[PDB]
Order: sequence, then C-alpha cells, then structure tokens
Amino acid sequence: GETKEDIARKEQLKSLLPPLDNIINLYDFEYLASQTLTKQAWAYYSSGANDEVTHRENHNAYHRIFFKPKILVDVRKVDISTDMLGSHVDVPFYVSATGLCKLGNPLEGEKDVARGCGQGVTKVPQMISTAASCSPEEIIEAAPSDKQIQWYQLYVNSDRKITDDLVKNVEKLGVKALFVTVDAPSLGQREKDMKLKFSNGASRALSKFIDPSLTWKDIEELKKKTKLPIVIKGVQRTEDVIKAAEIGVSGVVLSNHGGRQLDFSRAPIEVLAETMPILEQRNLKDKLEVFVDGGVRRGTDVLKALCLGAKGVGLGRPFLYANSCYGRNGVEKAIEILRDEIEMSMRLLGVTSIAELKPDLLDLSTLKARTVGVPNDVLYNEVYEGPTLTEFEDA
Amino acid sequence: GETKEDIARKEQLKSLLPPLDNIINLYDFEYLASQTLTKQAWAYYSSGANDEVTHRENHNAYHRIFFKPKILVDVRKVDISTDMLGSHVDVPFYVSATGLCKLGNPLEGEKDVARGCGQGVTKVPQMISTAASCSPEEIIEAAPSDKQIQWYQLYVNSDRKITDDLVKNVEKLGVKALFVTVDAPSLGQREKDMKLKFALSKFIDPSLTWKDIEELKKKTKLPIVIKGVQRTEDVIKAAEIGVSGVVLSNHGGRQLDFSRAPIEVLAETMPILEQRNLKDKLEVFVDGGVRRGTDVLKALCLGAKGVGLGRPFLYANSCYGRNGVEKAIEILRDEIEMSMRLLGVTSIAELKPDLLDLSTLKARTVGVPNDVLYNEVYEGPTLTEFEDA
Amino acid sequence: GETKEDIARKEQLKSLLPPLDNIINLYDFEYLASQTLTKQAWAYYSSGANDEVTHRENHNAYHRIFFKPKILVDVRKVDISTDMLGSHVDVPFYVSATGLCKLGNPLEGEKDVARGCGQGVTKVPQMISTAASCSPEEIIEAAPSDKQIQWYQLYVNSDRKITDDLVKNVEKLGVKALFVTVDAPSLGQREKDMKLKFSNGASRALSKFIDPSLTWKDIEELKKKTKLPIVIKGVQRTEDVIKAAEIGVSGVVLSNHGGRQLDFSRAPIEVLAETMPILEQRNLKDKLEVFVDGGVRRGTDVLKALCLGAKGVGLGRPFLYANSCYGRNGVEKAIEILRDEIEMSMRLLGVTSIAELKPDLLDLSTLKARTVGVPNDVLYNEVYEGPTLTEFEDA
Amino acid sequence: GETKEDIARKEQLKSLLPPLDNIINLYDFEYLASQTLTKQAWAYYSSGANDEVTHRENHNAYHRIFFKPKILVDVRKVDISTDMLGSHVDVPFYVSATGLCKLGNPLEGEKDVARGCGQGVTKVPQMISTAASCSPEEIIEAAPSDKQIQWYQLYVNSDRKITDDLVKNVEKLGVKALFVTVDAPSLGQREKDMKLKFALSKFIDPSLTWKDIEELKKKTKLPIVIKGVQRTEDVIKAAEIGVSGVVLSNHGGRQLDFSRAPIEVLAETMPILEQRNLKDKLEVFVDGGVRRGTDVLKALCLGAKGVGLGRPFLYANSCYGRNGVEKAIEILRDEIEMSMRLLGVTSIAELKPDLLDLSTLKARTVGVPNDVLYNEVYEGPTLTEFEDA
Ligand SMILES: Cc1cc2nc3c(=O)[nH]c(=O)nc-3n(C[C@H](O)[C@H](O)[C@H](O)COP(=O)(O)O)c2cc1C
Ligand SMILES: Cc1cc2nc3c(=O)[nH]c(=O)nc-3n(C[C@H](O)[C@H](O)[C@H](O)COP(=O)(O)O)c2cc1C
Ligand SMILES: Cc1cc2nc3c(=O)[nH]c(=O)nc-3n(C[C@H](O)[C@H](O)[C@H](O)COP(=O)(O)O)c2cc1C
Ligand SMILES: Cc1cc2nc3c(=O)[nH]c(=O)nc-3n(C[C@H](O)[C@H](O)[C@H](O)COP(=O)(O)O)c2cc1C
Repeated sequence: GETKEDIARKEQLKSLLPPLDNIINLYDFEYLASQTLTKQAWAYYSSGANDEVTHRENHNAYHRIFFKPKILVDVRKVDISTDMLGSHVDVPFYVSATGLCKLGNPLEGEKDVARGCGQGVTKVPQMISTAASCSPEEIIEAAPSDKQIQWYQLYVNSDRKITDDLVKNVEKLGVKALFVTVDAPSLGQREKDMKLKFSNGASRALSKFIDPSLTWKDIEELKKKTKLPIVIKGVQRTEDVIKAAEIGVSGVVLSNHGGRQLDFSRAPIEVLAETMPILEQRNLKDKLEVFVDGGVRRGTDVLKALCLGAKGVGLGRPFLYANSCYGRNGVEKAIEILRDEIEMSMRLLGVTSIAELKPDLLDLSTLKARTVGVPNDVLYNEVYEGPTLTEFEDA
Repeated sequence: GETKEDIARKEQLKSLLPPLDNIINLYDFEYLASQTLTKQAWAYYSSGANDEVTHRENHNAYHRIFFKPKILVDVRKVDISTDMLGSHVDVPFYVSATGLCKLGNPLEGEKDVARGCGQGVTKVPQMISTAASCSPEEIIEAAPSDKQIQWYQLYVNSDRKITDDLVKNVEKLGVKALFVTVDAPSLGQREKDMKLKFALSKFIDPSLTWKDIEELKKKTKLPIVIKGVQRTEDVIKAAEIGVSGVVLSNHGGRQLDFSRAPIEVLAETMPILEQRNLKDKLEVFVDGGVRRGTDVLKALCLGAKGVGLGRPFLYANSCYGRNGVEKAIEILRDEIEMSMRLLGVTSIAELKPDLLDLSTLKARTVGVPNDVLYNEVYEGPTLTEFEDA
Repeated sequence: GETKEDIARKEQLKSLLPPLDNIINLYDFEYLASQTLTKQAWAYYSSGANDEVTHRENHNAYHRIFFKPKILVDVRKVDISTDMLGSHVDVPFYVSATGLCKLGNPLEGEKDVARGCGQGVTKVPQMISTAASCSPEEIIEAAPSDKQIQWYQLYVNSDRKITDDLVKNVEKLGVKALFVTVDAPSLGQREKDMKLKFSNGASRALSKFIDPSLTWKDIEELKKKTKLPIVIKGVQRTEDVIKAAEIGVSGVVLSNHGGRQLDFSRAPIEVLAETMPILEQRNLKDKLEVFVDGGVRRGTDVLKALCLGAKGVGLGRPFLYANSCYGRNGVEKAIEILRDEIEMSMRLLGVTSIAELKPDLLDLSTLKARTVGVPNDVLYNEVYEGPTLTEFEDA
Repeated sequence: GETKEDIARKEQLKSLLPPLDNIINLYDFEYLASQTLTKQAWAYYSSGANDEVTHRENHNAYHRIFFKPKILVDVRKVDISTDMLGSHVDVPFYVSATGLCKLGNPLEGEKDVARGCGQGVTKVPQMISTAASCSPEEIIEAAPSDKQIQWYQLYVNSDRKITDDLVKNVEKLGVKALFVTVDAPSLGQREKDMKLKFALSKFIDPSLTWKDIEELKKKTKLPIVIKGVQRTEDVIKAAEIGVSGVVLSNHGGRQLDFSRAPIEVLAETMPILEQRNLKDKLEVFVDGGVRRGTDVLKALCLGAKGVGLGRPFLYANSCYGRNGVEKAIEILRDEIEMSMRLLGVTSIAELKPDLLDLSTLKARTVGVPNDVLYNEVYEGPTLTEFEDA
C-alpha cells in the first residue's frame, strides 16, 4: 500500500539517518526502521499473532526479575565468551532465524547479516532461515570468517525428500547445527499484515512447506540421518524439554516464535526459570543445551537468561531493524551495543565470566507477579484532579 | 439525541462499510457498529451495570490464564465438534440471548441471526431472547437448516399462567432446551442508556426460588439450564435439584457490578464438581467477555461444555446482517482450529487443565494510586532522532 | 484567586445546571461542583494530604473485593434499615462531618444538609462538624423531623472548659452521639489549597483548637462527664480498635479523615477486614460498633463494608458536592441515589436485610493485591505500535 | 544543543521564578530546575542508567509500604534528632554526594550546599563528592557553622598513592567520616547525556576488594562506610570485616539497572542483622528516590540510621542556591515532624517496624500487556453534562 511517499521515506533514508556512531541502543534501530521501512516490510517484521500479548510479554517478563549484585569484587577483566553446540563463541547471544531480509535490505538481505556477524573483532553465531530471501549457499559464502559460526533453521517439508536433500546440502556447506522449528505447524495470524492486504478457510494456514504432522518420531529419525547437532526450536513447556532430553537431541530453544504463533504462550524467560531446576532434579542439565529467545533488547536481559542456565540467547527483530537501516555495519553495531551492555552489567553484577552467572545473582521472588488489574473506575478518575507543580510567574 | 446528523451515519453504513471479507476479528465488527448504530442502539448493546467493571473484567480475566502448549504432535487434522444438551454441535460455542436486534438490524432483526447461524458450512446453536424484537415462531422458521439447533431463554413471569403457556408453546416450536435467567430479579442500572434518555418488572418475577425450578422440571421434558450462576455453591445446588446445566454468567456485566468473571468461577467450581462426581451430572456453560478463539479454548480446557457470546454477534448483525453473523461464526471457528493446532491437541475432549498455566489466575490486582507529581516532572528516555532536514 | 470568571461560573450555575432528576450517580454532583465552585471552595473540599494516595486508595481498595451473589432467592422485598448507636435508622449510611459548607452553599450551608437528611421519605443520620459555618443550634433547629438523627463531631480543645461547655450544650440541644476526632492532632498538609494562597514552621500546623496532647485517659474522663454514646473517629489500626473496646466506649470510626491527614494510612475497608475477625476472636464484636468512611461512592461499596461487619458507612465529599450544586434537594437526591443503589445490589446479591449481609457474600481472596508496578519501559512502549481496527472506506 | 534560545531560560530563572516561600515540596524544585537548567546540566542530574527502571523503582517501592499509625498519643512535642556515625544530628536525613554543582549553580557550586546545610536553625550533614566542582577545602570552610558535620565520599584510585594522600588530606580538614563508593567500578551508561553529546576510569579502581577496605581501616581513624551495597550478603560482609556503616544504594539508579530499591533491601537485611546481634555493630544508611517525609519515616521505621537525598538538593541549589538548599531542608524537616505526629510517636528511637504495614512490600508487579483492540473500541462511562448554552 505504498504511495509515492515512498519518497518521504527516501528522504528519511537519505542520510537524514543519523551516523551509525550515534546509535545508543537497540531501540534506536527499531525507531528508525519504523519510519523508513516499506509499510509491508514493517508489517511483516514487527507484527505478532492476534492481540500480540505474548510478543510484548516475552520482553516484559524480564522485568519481573531483579539483580542481587556482588560488590567489592575484582572486575577489571570480564570475559563474555562461552560455548554453544560444541563451538567456542565470542558472545553469549546469537542472531535468530528470520525470513525475508530483502524486504528491509533489498540489495544484500541475509548476506549482510552474515557479514555483520563475522566481519568485526566480535563474531556472533548466525541462524540461517529457511524463509531467507537469499540461498544458504549465498549466505554461507558471504561469511567473512572461517571462525564465524552459522547454524541452519529447518522446516521439515511434507515431502521429506526435499528435507533430506536440504539437510545433506547444508552439512556439505558447513553449517554447524540444525534448528528444527516445531512451533509453526499452522501459520500464526498476524493481523497488521492482513489489514494491509485487505484494502491496500482454516486449512489455508496449513502449508506443504511446513509439515503439521511432524512428530517426536521424526526427530528421532532425523537424528540418525545427520551428524549435525539438532536443536528443537519452539519449546513452550517443561514436559517437552524433558522429552527432548529423552530422545537425546542436543538442545532446545525455549521460544514462541517472537509472539508470532500462539498468543498466550508464556514468556520463555519464565519457562526457563521453571525448567532448569527440574533439569537438575534429574541429572539432565549438562546433557541438553537450553537456548531462549523473544523480547531480548538489553544486555541485562541476556544476563538474566544466562543466570537461569540458558546456554545462549537469541534475538530476531533487533538485527532485522539494524540490517534494514544500515546493512552489514548496522548488524555489527548492534553486536557491539549488546556486547558492551553485557560487559558493563557483568562488572556491576560482580562477576567476570559466563560460567559465574548463576541463579543467586537474581532476585526471583516476584517472577510470578504477572498481573491483570481490575478495570479502572473511569468516572472516579475522570473527575479526580491530581496535585500540581508551582507554575512560574509569567511576566 | 438523534439529530438529522444521522445521515453522517447513513453515509458510514453506505458502501463506506468495508467488504465483509476484510473483517479480521470480532473487534472490527464492534468498531464499525459503534460508528453506524443509533446512539440508543449503541447505548443499549454496549452498556453494562453502574461502573462497568464486571463487564470488562469478564474479558480481562481470560488474560490471567496462559497456555502450556504441546509441540511435535500431529495436528494436521483437528475436530472442534462437541455435544451440548444431548445434541451434537459443529462448534464449542453458541449465540447467547440478547434482546432487541431490530434496533441494529431493522428489516430482519433476530431472524438474520437464525440465518447466519445456519446458512453456511458451520451450524451454531442460537439462544432466543424473551426480549427479542421478533417472535420465537418468526425466528425458528427463518432458520435455513433443520440440522441447526435452537434454545429458548425464559424469564418466568409473576403471572405463572403466562410462563406455562410460553413453555408449552416453545416445546411445540422445536427448541431443544430451556435457559432460565436467574440473575435479573431486578434489572441492572445501565447508565449510558439513562444519560441518553434525559426496577422491579412484571415480566420478571423477583420471587423465583429453587422450588420453582423443581416445579418447572416436572412440567417440561425440555432440559433446563439455570442461566446466571455466579458462585460455586449454587452450581452445586443446581446439581442437587438435578437440572441439566448452568451458565456461569453475570448477564454480560449488565446486572451486579463486582460479580466475578465467569472464567474465574469456572476454574473454582470444576475441581469441586470433580471432588463430588458431579462433573458429568451437570453441563456447565460460560459466557461474558469472549472475543477470541483462545478465550473459548481457555474455557473448554477448564471444563466448560460450551461458551456463549452476546455482543459480538449483535454487532456483526447490526453491520452486515445474516452475512455478518455467518462471518463472525467463521472468524471464531478458524481462531479455535488454528489455536488448537498450536496448543497441540486435535479434539475438544483433549482440551484439559494441564494445557493451561493457572498459576496467576488469582492475580486480580488494584495498583496503589500513581504519584502524580513524581510522574509529571520525570522525563522518560528518548529515541535517537533523524538528522536536520 | 477568582477572576470575574466568577461570571463564567454564574452562567454554569444558571440552570445550565441540568435538572436534579437528571443526576444518575454521586460522580455527577462531583463533576458539576468542579465546574461551578469557587477555586478555593473546590480546593478545600476536594484536596487530600500531600500526594493524595490515601485519598484515592480509600476508594480503590473497595475494588479489591468482589461478590459471591446468591441466586434463586426471594428478593421481592428488601429492607435496608438498621440501628446505629441505639437509634433506629432508615439506611446503613450517614453524612460524615465536614467543615465550611457555606463555601459551597453560601445562603444555607449545613442547615441545608440537615434539611436534605430529614425532609424526605428516607432519613439519614447527620454528623455535625465543629468546623461548620453554621452553629449547632442553627443546624439542629433546621432539622425537619423529630425522627431524624443528628450526631456531633468534637475536637477537644487545649482549653478543656470550652470542650466541657460544648459537650453540655450539644446534649441539651439533643444530638444523639459524640464523635471525637483523633486523627488530626496536627493539620494535614493539603497542597492544592496552599498552591492557591501562595501566588493567588511545623508548630504552625498545631492549634489550640485541636489538642495534640489528647490521650486515652481523656476519653475515659469524657465518658464519665456525659451520657451520650461516644465514638472514636479516626482509628487506623486494629490495636486501637481493641483499646477502644477496653475503655468501653460505644464505637470507633475506621477513618483516615478522607485522606486529608496521614498519607499512606491504609484504606479503612482493609482495616475493617482485618479488624472484625480479630474482634470475634475475643467476644468483642457486639460490644463496639464499627463505622467506616472514605472513598465510598457506590452502593456496592456500602454493601462491601456492611458484609465485613461495619455498623454504618459515612460519606463526606459526595454530600458537599450535592449541597454545593443543589442545596437541600441535592442532598436528598444523593440520599435517594445511594438508597436505590443499595437496594438494587442487595436483590442481586440475594439478601433482603442488613443483618443478612455477611462475609461469605464476598470474595476476599484478592483483598491484599495492593500493587505497585515496576516502572514501565518507555523506549519499548514508545516504538511499539499496537494492533488497529479496520477503517471504513472514506469516499 | 544550547541554542541562544537559552535567553528563554534566562527569562525563566529571571524574577519569573516564584518566591522561595511559595515552594511547597521537593518536586517543585525539580520542576523549576527542569525548565531553567542547561540541557547538559539537566541530562547529567536527572539521568539514570539504561532504561532508568531502578531510578524510578527506588521511589515507587516506598509506595509498597503503608502505615499503621497510633492515635490518642500525646504528640504535642516531637523530636527528630538522632546520632549518625558517632556524632549528634538535628535531622534523620543528609545530603548525599553528587558531582558538578557548578553546572546548575555556576558562581557558588557545592559551597552553597554547605551554606544551606548550616545557615539556619536546622543543621544537616553534607557528603562531599570526589566529583565536586569545588575542592573539599573550598567547601569545608564556606560552612557558616562549626556545629555542622561533613563527610567525604571517596573513589579509591588505581594509583593508591593518590588515595592515601586524599584520605590524610580530608582527615586534616575535619571530615567526620569516609564514604567509600563501591557500586561504580565501571561508570553506568546514562543515555540522556549521550544522546545530547551526539567505561573503565583511572579515577575509579575496578579491582577494589574487601581486603582493600580492611587495608583502609588500619590507615585511617575516620569511620568507614561502604556506600553502594545492594544485597544482604554484603551487608553481613561489611559487619564481619568490622566497618562502621553501609549505604544501601544503587547510585540513584545511575549504575546497574534492575538493582532493587534500597528500601526493599533494607527490609530484608535488618531482620537478618537482628538474628545475628549485628544491628548495633553496623550503621545502615539508605538513599535513592527519597522525596517525602513519609519516605524517610518508612526507612527509619525499618532500621535505617539515616537516609540520603541526592537530586532534590541539586535542584533546589540549581534554582535558589544556598537559600533553596536551606528551604529544601525545611520542607523535609516539617514533613517528618508533621507525619511523626500523625504516626503517633515522638522520637526517632520510637520509629519501629510495628508502625508499618509490610504485608504488600513484595507486590512488585508487571502487568500482562494491555488488550489494545478491546480497549480502543470500549467506551467508558460519561459524566452528566451541563445544559445547552
Ligand atoms: C520477521 C520474522 C520472521 C521469522 N521467521 C522465522 C522462521 O522462518 N523460522 C523460525 O524458526 N523462526 C522465525 N522467526 C522467529 C525467530 O527465529 C525468533 O523466535 C524471534 O525473532 C525471537 O524474538 P524477537 O524478535 O522478539 O527477538 C521469525 C521472526 C520474525 C520477527
Ligand atoms: C443487548 C443485550 C441484551 C441482553 N438480553 C438478555 C436477556 O434478555 N436475557 C438474558 O438472559 N441475557 C441477556 N443478555 C446477556 C447474554 O445472554 C450474555 O449473558 C452476555 O451477552 C454475555 O456477554 P458478552 O456480551 O460480553 O458476550 C443480553 C446482553 C446484551 C448485550
Ligand atoms: C471538606 C472536608 C472537611 C472535613 N472536616 C472534618 C472535620 O472538621 N472533622 C472530622 O472529624 N472530619 C472531617 N472531615 C472528614 C470526614 O468526616 C470524612 O472522614 C471524609 O469526608 C470521609 O471521606 P470521603 O469524603 O471520601 O467520603 C472532612 C472532610 C472533608 C472532605
Ligand atoms: C548528578 C549526580 C552525581 C552523583 N555523583 C556521585 C558520586 O560521585 N559518587 C557517589 O558515590 N554517588 C554519586 N551520586 C549518587 C548519590 O550520592 C545518591 O546515591 C543518589 O543521588 C541517591 O538518589 P536520589 O538522587 O534519587 O536521591 C550522584 C548522583 C547524582 C544525581
């Protein structure tokens, strides 16, 4: 629904976009993108399912957790590197799979995220999406480091030959893990997107591309057909984390697809807080790597998830916005913004490595204070007049 | 008010209404209805009692419930059909009784509800209101399908002769059940209606007792549902005198304000029915504030046999008549199937409490008043801006 | 700080004021008063202490309580009469003591509230204030019924002779109880009022008029010097309700002076909920009458307090606003609005008398959910764009 | 930015500022300061870390505490004096350290804080900032009274020679104690300041350990308070190595975001100190978000020996210099006395936990996101209107 007004945005893009060095936090990329993207690019990237409560709750649940920082600790040197899925990693976060990057970066798309992830002094793992505009071969050869790690996000097709070919193709090209997405058997209804087509059933949200019949048995079979570590992406309850351990897969992403699938799925941060203790109650902790994603925007968020026992934390939208505004250098800047935020807050937390981030650094006593207020009294509040500040004379 | 202004309205409902197929959810219907209906049609439909807290809490309480969905389950095929009141049904929801449809749909009224409820693939039960603009016979025959099911809602009269006639007369016309409304012995004060205009009715007997329901059990073979229960103790009472069902309801927040959300009463009473083997003896329905497939699913996971919707169907009808009603049914049907799949179950019988996170069901909060001064002077963080220009 | 603009309000007063019959609820009187009163009349009536949180919390705490209504009960006849302090009363509410009614009703002041309280088919008890513009003799003789009950609100003076004379004078004139106010040894700082003087220490909030040295011993002494039932007004904790019972006084008003004294005093409705069970845990329930006030605006509020065991519930501001807009008939209308609201809701509750209003009609499980949210994430919420409703075509 | 626009500012601070005696509370000072200060003065004073949640939570958490006041107590006479760090004090609060006062008060800076702190009836302790525009000697002598007490806040340098000099040098000048800041090994990111401009310091040693505090105990006879403790475990640690006190503080929300409100840490640690006989061994101070006499009282009721305020004094100083500072002291002193009387106690020693309702101290909530659609379409009740015109 673009208007030649298309040009109002070209003016904004026109380095009315502020210098990259002036970007303070991940929210800046978001704001800029919101003003410069195509109506449809913005609809597709930013939308969630139905009323979008899970989308927002993903982020807000981090705020039910506070810190218990150690003071008078030697925090001169801080190290934020760790290991994920057998690789050594510079950073405890990763770029999550996201479709259609050419909507925001027409010229380079996902190749610019491979570049941003691997060009600088700090490299970040990249999860390549099945719904990528570019091909896996294009994205992998765009990688500027032999050391940078690239994972593959898989939808199993109803036609399992296509998936068999795809898995073989991507191990050849050297991706280091498979993330099988299990939270989208049906396509989430993203109403901002639809509003735009309509003026601008049910089995229609099914597709041969994403097999709705996918089953625990299929993952067990996939496991035999590849030497790649497999991670189940989109786990939303502890019972399924346990099942994942039982079939001996490598990991799990506690994720609700960025609030794009089931609304009123819980914040993965609280699923995490419940899951990890239960894993340690049966020796399973060090045998399944547990990742988390959704609503992560600050280093303190990353830190909260790590203290609860996540191996790593993924971000989707923030890298899309960075890429959509500044391409490969936007991605790298986003990486630096986040790396620095993690470093800062570790010092202030009083720890010096990722292994030192533990549950007793957190105040978890209000983790369950997820509340819905009684509706307010509109008449009472309407007639009520609040206090006032003294005014200035005005001469 | 109604000021000849109302051609601005007639322009709105003109071809200016968007194509039916552009309607995405039930709130769209509500929005459109709010701009096109008469002040008095709007006030009467949208109204609740006094401060309207129960009205809104009916809905918001669904948001105290979250999902624990199963993944890696074959969900290619899903069935949302179920039984209600001895008869088989396509969906696990229904149209609740809801007076005076002719204010919003003048030519057709609640005849168009009947039409919408059966003119398409999915056939949805209709509760006929005592307060309906059309007569029960006028509605029952406008129904395009004989597969479609119709229920009757009854206020018992102070003159019990009239009620005995009306019961026998609806039995005749083919209604498959009788819903007895018990939450309106006196009609609730709906202040939006009153402000525009500028409590005991003969229609409704305030003396209605349990014994009178025991009476009605013998005088009819239609199954009786007590519509308007608001505490567990009375759900139990309905079982003891052996009626068929019960709607956990507070009349869409139109009667007693600070009545609890039925979803919250549901969550309290089902475990109690279980601890008593009564969960089969009594069918427990629920209405109020239902606007999304996930609302319906929450209710069904808790033990509800079926869930009612009032206002959403009124608004769809007010805007697009029978078609709107059909479309509303479609929207809601799809929302349930899609969310069923993501939940990881394939039949209504598989919707159980273990699919739900009920740990924050009781987080019904009232904040301490905000610090007006502290908030006024405080200046929030700001986004990076865009250059010069 | 009035501007001749004084006349903008005279125009509004000019039966631009809608007919009395068009007043639906107590909030209407409030709104009307807010537009028609003198800046100072509005400041004095409507203000609370400091940040006014207790003032607002008084009302909101009612909303932490829901109902558990009985259905299929014979509710044809409903009776809302009861007894207070030895008198039989038409109604379970009363008009609380309020100063300076001539600010809002220049011609008649408090005499119009005596009239409104006693003229109609439904009479309401009236608590006469020490800070009344009119004299107790004027207010008592304005009473249109021999049956209407009038109480007296007392501040004990530092000069106890004045108080001794006053108590003797008011028993002579036939008031039926003494309410001794104990929550104002120092004057609450009401900043809306002050803003208005300033542009328009500490011992300055002390006054010989209200003795700060008032003590439990003084009430015991007052008790001997009068045959009038004495009620302690301004009790804010259970421990003082127990002390009141111990000295054998007749009652207590759980009250914080309408949020005009200590800020962060609790809502009397929750003090009530805690106090009553503790009274029954030591036989004291039927030996001390417990009144409650502050933030009562609806009949469901009155009902909530009665179910918890209050003998009666007082309203201040709502009668001031009614009197300030419509004088004696405003008061009577307010009385009818509230009587009707109580009657309606009793039917719907499924009870038929005041004695039938009991704790098990209430859902008290969230009574303690008095919460303060973590501050919200202004950046997150700012960039976030919510869902949208479909628009209309616009031709 | 700073755009010659700033004569609009100079007009504001002109006789346009209201008479000092019209200032009612501490927020008035803040408001006035917000309109008159330079963008950079404002950003630097008003700033917090990252999202500024801790900044605001410092204050809002006081609102999770309510009072259980005693009535019928003789409160004619009230005393708010107390001891802090071995010396007797007029009030139970103090001015906390707070860099660069010359941005807001150019001619006088933190000399005017000293003046305000002692130029009138009430004499309030001053913490001198390492980051002060004026030198410690320049401040210590501008103090109009020798009764008034001054403390020093210290960042220990990586070059420990400089710290040894500075300590000996402040001991000399007469500071009655030493506040060691431990919550800023790396300086917090204050984004308002940064947005206007468009993390390890030599000033501050990130390697500071407990052992180093043990070291400083021997090398000085001034009592040491560890300023910037944020968990109970470290309060205990401070007692064990035997320092004098501890400020429960998170640097006014300027360092680690999602550090808890000190008032909430206070409520957790005092009962623990009691269960260990340590409550006398250690003096526990508290700062952050304090704007009202009742905030101060809540803190004192919980066990705090004294409570600090940063920003309110900066803003009073920025607007009215030493006079503002005196007036701020007055406002706060009166607020405490008045609320003491209504609380029903007459000395600081009588402020105890039983005066507090602590039952909702843990009600630190985050609401589920609001239902945007449901709220947009919903229309609230309306007030009766006023006739024609
Ligand atoms: C634009 C968009 C497209 C996405 N496409 C996919 C996809 O194809 N496969 C997948 O497994 N996840 C997909 N995701 C979800 C993520 O990998 C991730 O769960 C989400 O972005 C985490 O949330 P956040 O964006 O709030 O950080 C997508 C997310 C977005 C926002
Ligand atoms: C305009 C209107 C009229 C209604 N009339 C009746 C009635 O006559 N009898 C009855 O039992 N319920 C009546 N109801 C209430 C419902 O049957 C139903 O309980 C309610 O609409 C459920 O709430 P919801 O509108 O939020 O879906 C009415 C509701 C509305 C909105
Ligand atoms: C304008 C005003 C003046 C008052 N004057 C007195 C008084 O002199 N004595 C007293 O005991 N209470 C006095 N009160 C308080 C009440 O009697 C009562 O506690 C309060 O009005 C209850 O709260 P509400 O106004 O929210 O209903 C006054 C209240 C107001 C609003
Ligand atoms: C502008 C500014 C500068 C500050 N500089 C310091 C400092 O150098 N050292 C220190 O220990 N605290 C410093 N503080 C923090 C305080 O001493 C105090 O902990 C804080 O201001 C308490 O919070 P409040 O401002 O909400 O009262 C500073 C605070 C502000 C606002």
